[PDB]
Amino acid sequence: QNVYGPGVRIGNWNEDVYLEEELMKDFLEKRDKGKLLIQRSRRLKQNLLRPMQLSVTEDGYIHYGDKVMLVNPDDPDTEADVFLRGDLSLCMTPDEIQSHLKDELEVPCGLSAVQAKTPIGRNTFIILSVHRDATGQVLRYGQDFCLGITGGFDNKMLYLSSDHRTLLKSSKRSWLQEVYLTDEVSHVNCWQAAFPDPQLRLEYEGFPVPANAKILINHCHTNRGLAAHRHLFLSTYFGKEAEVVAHTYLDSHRVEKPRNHWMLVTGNPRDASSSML
Amino acid sequence: MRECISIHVGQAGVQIGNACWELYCLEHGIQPDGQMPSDSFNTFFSETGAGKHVPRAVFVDLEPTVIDEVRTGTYRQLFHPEQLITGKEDAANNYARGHYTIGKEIIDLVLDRIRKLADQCTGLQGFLVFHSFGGGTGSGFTSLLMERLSVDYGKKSKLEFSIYPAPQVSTAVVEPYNSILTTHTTLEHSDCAFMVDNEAIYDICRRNLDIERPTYTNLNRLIGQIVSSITASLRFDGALNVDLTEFQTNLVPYPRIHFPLATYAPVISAEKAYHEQLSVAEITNACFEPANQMVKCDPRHGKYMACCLLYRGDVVPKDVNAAIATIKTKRTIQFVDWCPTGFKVGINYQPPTVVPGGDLAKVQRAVCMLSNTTAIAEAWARLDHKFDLMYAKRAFVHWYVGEGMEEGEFSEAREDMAALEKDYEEVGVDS
Amino acid sequence: PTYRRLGTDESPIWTSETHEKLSQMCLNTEWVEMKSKALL
Amino acid sequence: ERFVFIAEWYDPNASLLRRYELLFYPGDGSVEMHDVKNHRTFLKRTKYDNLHLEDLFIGNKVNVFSRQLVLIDYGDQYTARQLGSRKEKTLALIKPDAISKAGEIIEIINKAGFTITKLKMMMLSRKEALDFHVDHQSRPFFNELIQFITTGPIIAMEILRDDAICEWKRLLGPANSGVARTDASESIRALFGTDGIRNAAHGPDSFASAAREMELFFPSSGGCGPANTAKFTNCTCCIVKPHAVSEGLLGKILMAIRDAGFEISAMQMFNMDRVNVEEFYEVYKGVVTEYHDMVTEMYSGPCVAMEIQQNNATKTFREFCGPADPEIARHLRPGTLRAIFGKTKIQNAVHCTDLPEDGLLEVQYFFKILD
Amino acid sequence: MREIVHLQAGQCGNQIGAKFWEVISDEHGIDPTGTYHGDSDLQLERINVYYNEATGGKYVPRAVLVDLEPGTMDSVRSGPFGQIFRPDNFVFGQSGAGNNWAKGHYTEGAELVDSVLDVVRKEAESCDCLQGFQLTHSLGGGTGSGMGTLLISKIREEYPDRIMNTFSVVPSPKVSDTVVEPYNATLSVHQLVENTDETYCIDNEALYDICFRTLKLTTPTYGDLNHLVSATMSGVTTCLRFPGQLNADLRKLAVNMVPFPRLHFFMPGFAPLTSRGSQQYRALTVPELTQQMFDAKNMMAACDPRHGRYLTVAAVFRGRMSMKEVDEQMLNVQNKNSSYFVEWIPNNVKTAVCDIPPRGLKMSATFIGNSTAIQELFKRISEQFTAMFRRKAFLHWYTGEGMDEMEFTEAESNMNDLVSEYQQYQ
Amino acid sequence: QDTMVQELALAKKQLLMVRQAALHQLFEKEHQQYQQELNQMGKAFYVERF
Ligand SMILES: Nc1nc2c(ncn2[C@@H]2O[C@H](COP(=O)(O)OP(=O)(O)OP(=O)(O)O)[C@@H](O)[C@H]2O)c(=O)[nH]1
Ligand SMILES: Nc1nc2c(ncn2[C@@H]2O[C@H](COP(=O)(O)OP(=O)(O)O)[C@@H](O)[C@H]2O)c(=O)[nH]1
Ligand SMILES: [Mg+2]
Repeated sequence: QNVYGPGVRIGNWNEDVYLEEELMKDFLEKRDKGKLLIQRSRRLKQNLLRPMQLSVTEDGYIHYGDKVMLVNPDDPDTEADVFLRGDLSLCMTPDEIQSHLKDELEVPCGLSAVQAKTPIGRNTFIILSVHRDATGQVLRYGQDFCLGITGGFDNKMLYLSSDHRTLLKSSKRSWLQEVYLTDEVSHVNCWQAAFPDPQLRLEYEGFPVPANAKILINHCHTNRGLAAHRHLFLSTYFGKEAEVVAHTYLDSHRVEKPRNHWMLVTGNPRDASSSML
Repeated sequence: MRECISIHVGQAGVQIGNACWELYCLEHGIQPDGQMPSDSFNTFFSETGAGKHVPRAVFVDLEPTVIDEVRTGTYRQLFHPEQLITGKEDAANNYARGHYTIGKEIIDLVLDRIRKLADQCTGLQGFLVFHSFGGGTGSGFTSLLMERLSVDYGKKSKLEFSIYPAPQVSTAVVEPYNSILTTHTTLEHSDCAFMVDNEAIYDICRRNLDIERPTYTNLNRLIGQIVSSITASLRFDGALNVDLTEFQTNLVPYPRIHFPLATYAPVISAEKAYHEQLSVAEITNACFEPANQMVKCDPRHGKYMACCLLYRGDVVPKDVNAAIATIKTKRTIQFVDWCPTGFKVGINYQPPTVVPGGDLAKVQRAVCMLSNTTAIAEAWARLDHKFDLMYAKRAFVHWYVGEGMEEGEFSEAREDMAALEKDYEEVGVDS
Repeated sequence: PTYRRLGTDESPIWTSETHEKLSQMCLNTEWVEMKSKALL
Repeated sequence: ERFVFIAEWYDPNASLLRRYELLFYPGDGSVEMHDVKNHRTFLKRTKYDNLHLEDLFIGNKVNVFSRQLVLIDYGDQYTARQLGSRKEKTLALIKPDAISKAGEIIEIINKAGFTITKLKMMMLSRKEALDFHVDHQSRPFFNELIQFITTGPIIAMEILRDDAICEWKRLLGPANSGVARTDASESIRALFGTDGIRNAAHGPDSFASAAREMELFFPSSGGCGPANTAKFTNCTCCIVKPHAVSEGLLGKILMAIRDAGFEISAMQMFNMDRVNVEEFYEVYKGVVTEYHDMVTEMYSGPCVAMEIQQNNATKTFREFCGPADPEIARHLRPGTLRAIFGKTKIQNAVHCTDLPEDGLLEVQYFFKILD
Repeated sequence: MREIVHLQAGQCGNQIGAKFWEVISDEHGIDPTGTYHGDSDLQLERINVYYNEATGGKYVPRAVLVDLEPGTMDSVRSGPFGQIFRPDNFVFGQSGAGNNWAKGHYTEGAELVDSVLDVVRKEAESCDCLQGFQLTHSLGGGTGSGMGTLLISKIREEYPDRIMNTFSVVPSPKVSDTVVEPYNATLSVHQLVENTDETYCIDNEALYDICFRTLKLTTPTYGDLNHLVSATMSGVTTCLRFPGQLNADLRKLAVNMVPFPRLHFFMPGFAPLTSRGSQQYRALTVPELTQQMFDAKNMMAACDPRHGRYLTVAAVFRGRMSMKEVDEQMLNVQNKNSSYFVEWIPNNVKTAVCDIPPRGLKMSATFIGNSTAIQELFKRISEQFTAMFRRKAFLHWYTGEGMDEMEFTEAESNMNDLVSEYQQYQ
Repeated sequence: QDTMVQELALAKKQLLMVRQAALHQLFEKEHQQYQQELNQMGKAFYVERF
């Protein structure tokens, strides 16, 4: 009736020792053929979390080709009961099943919001022209530009994209229009920046966008603004992130809600790692 | 998703529900505030849009003396304001006050709260009623609540957690009248009735648990541990899960017999489990000993009918089957001849959790044994003898007759339990 | 040492059983497992 | 005469914190123990040789019969009056300008008698550095001072002695280097100082200030303090043993390492548990003659862990340490650390990693996982 | 929530109520000014039971004070705790009762009850849910036995459902302080047995016996005798106002103690008593409370329980305590003293538990006891009443004011039937 | 998670075997070197045969 464990020469011990030896053999042959799960997912997180530098604006104007970050501001929201606080940032996010299984990044990758202020490999965006070969030119209100993210990979460039909703392709939680990342070049990658004030929108159309200011991002093929939801959370391998959709929110005065506001955050001149905020 | 409604009635019900919902909160990691620091909780904790969980229990009492302690103590923010129902005047240890005059005015509010809580239950398993025989509220109000619940809700399961009078000591004088008059009523409108007392838990906590000076909290924590081990199959995952319907079906052969006995193993302190080996054989031969049952009656006098074992923790079915075979080989346990297969088994993975400042040690495996026996007729015969020896001289009868009932209810309540005694010997006769 | 009280005027008494038991249950000497830090 | 201390032990077999009363009679060096919650005797009046009166202070882990006891408070007013009024506490801070000069400072401290309880090498970032500089908000030279703090690594030490504040201020002397040189001769600042801004040392002046500095550097609440300066590349591990620390040759070990030319990028103080000692020495289990004696010498007292950055100036650090046996070292390689600071084979006062391939795991067990 | 309306009449009832309203002013931490000076928060949760809220945070008692003579109001209003009682709650006449039951029940108490009934009915409807009534008077006097038992009939015909409780000062043979006192004691017993649910008979000789051997007082004045009585009323309603483990209000006690409607005569006891030099040595423990509680010299009535048989026994515990020691101590005294209890009612003992002990103390227990041996007390009155009635002594103070002699011939008949009623169940 | 714990435990076991196997050879080689260096001066390591 007595049991002693894995050291004592009592009862049936030899068969247990043979189980340990065959498990060692199976581990060794899996090591030799390289099917171990510990060897797979090292490089992807390293390239996603490697630090990056940001651009410095001489005149405070958003220029083409500069390295910027997308930051949603902090604003107290009455309509939400449980919601995140502080300034959010837009970051790429693969699915956790894909992160476990495939070492290579897959298309499309989701978008989310993380409370992070330092630039990392997940959230450094380059503002690019739609007809290309344009560098050092002022980005103006009501124009076309693309937000290319390398993701820590020099080989591939990915564009923010969002198409018209169907009965099969929608967001995970809100079931609204959703935004993803695909490498294909089309018109669904072009985004448009506008002034928040509706009365001064048409007057400020065509002026250079200043850095670190509140602007709205609108897709040209939809005119649904990029928005971040705080009362619905996405649980991923990186933790708890906020949902990002493409929808226009208007109050009773028909002005845009603080969900739609965004800043193109640039870097500090003294320290490249620290941002302007 | 599967969920049950807890109804605690009386001072015993409230002071058991305190130490029971404490264990539920600690098992699911629910703070006394009401928020989980971070779906198995949905069996007892209903969600809210703010991430706040509220229980599916109803506390009822005709005096606010203990409900105000609930509303004032550590768990004030957790329970609903309307899930704790109070009256102004107590039943004063009277079945007539509990059933006809004082217990008739708040039954509408209690039924409304039961209906409101049952409407949000997507799939309801049944009701568990925690009460005491020896109290006026816990007899009369529970009887009328059982009647109205059986009229309204048709075929839901009804399980009883009933505090029965101890054979030697008790806390009242008119508890034979109360016990007779409520056991006459609750026979037809109940499905199963787990029975406990106080002297058996006193003896257990003295001999096994090594404190010479116990308390109602020490009793109530063991009762809550037993209830949690009963509902652990619905709450968590295991090899073989039991249900309320399953051990309602698997424990009672006849509609007039719904009286098991509850036993729990192991009960031990933190000092002694450090040294004693806790094996499946020892925790299953702990239950079958007469010194470890929580009803002061000896099963060597009677014959078993059915048994249901619930195992939790690092347990293996091979050793479970070997221990059950050893139990079947051992002779001093007798069984009725018409039940050749007497055992039910349920398996759960999670080992039991202990409370800070607690008394039981942190164990790896545990077992709860619910066994139908014929050796409750002995205690019922003693209570019937006490009832006759009181009723011969017409003592304490004017209190009952001046508040609503007539005098024939006593005669009917004795005659029906005499018939149930006759049915006990008829079932116990070998074929 | 007419008496004005039937004792020696102690005051440790102002607490209740249920509240005091639940208070010790909420706050006591915290025991948690301290897992040994492995090499790998 | 007896001294009573309540002690806490974590029971690994059941995971409970258990409080006992440990009673020490210093006339014969005898220990007795009783149980608090059970009110019964736990251990007879037994003459235990390893435990001394110098090891009895709050925050110390003493190994009584293979149990680690952490003394939490004074037992009664008698031991409070006898010990707490005498033993006092202060904080020693070594500035980045004298990191290479730290060995002489520690050695002069050990002559002065200040018992080191916790030692750490750390780098302050801007937030905790500004929290450090709160009293200096009058801005004499605030930006230069905060830059001087944030450039290099600092050393934080806890030192116990009677009249600790007064004696440490006497050793430090005036803050200005030239003023200290004129006023005194043997001051630490005067001996190893450059100017007023770089005084090479610091210390609190009042009890509340010392408590605030304690809560700033070493959080007793449970929060993580400032990190170390472990680089985790091209380095090996070294251990200064409890007997060497208690004897007071730590400063001589640091000076000998500096004279050899090896660079110590990080170092700190541990008071390790026997489970960690066995997990560390399971590789030596069964391959050396004396395993249990090395384990006991490792967990008997406080350990000092160092990351030695191999500059390959002369040879390997193992070759500098020399043979394991002190007599073999004294007869073959008389210039080695074990030949200088070793008395028997069990206690050699310096431990060095034997396998060159294990340097990364050796540093990462101490300064990454145990950090 | 459950408000207790205290009543007192006569000279003795006024002086007991002056001491009773002192100890629960101490227990609830109420100063003689009228405000609250306490430290805990358990004192204020149930304070409307005994005290009425007013403006400025002033609490006043829900008590009335009645006597036909204004002599005893002056000592009450000028006592240590005299400023708390409301001035409108003193009802006084100008002519004293003078140890005659007829003056208190037919002539001088005839018009005084109309002013009291205005005061009582105002405080009766002020309660949200009235628990019942409580009274303290003297049988050997004129006002307490005269008007007090006249009010008992008049309150009972108004609110029949509410419980009535009585704390009586029954006479004494050797400590007799009145000549004509068997008349006033006999004629009030008839007015008690019909309109009362609980009667606590307190006698004057047993209190002098307790303070001599147990508290060892040299000069046991009335302030010492009233205080042991004053501790009893606090210990019986202790669960109506404080949290506990097993509550027992006034209706809970009457259900267990009273099997038959005429068996409502108790005899009380208070468990923890010891002198100042014996306080620091005797360890106050639950076995020590149990042993002292059942003693014959411990009781507050002039009856020996060894000559009778207990019908039902109640015990209300106070303080922090376990219950296993309580359950086996009540069981051990029931097993060993099997001849001291009746055999037709099993489980003669009722137990109740509270949390808060009395102030200055750590554990306490109040004994309420229904015993057959109360008829020994009533036989001494009845044998004295016949010796006076056979010679028609002192009757011209009674039949000369408007009273028939039939009330004398009938009150001996009811008292004779009750003492023969206890004797059957012995 | 548990699979990763199992694989890490097996890897630690194999690392312990490899480290012991190397440390044996290192200790024996250094013992031989010390024996030769002692015999150079004229003293020898002590081993008893009684
Ligand atoms: N095991 C256990 N039994 C209890 C507890 N509290 C009360 N009881 C039982 O309850 C009985 C007394 O009845 P109560 O529950 O206090 O009162 P009640 O049932 O509401 O009846 P009334 O007071 O007339 O309204 C005692 O005899 C105890 O056996 C408890 O906390 N644990
Ligand atoms: N124990 C006690 N007895 C008292 C007190 N005051 C009066 N008595 C007794 O009451 C008896 C006299 O009662 P009496 O004043 O005539 O009653 P009344 O006429 O109704 O006011 C005396 O025999 C006293 O012993 C008191 O404060 N305590
Ligand atoms: Mg009740």
